[PDB]
Amino acid sequence: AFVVTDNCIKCKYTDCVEVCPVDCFYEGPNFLVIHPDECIDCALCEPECPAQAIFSEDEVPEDMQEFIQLNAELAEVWPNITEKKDPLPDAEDWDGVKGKLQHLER
Ligand code: SF4
Ligand code: F3S
Repeated sequence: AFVVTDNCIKCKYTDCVEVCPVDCFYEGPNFLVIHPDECIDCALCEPECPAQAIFSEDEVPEDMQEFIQLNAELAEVWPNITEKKDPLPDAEDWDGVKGKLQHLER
């Protein structure tokens, strides 16, 4: 499975969803997650993220390990997203800010 980590939060560019062959991204207010059962690990999304927030599960940084289980849990509750849309309004002010998990909205 590929995992969306911290830098997506409050950026949510959604470029990633274009390339997904199996449509396994699920949408929240200011973050996207990948559904781990559905992902086929084709890796096509992680060059597409502007925020470089997508990682192969086995490459998630040590200090972002929480995101693996978070993607798994929120994918079960959030709606599927299959079309790219506009980035959040202030997405590049937040692109690169560390510690954005405290801003996640359910
Ligand atoms: S690795 Fe492939 S299947 Fe998994 S979320 Fe990315 S594009 Fe979709
Ligand atoms: S910012 Fe998030 S919405 Fe997709 S393009 Fe990157 S994982």
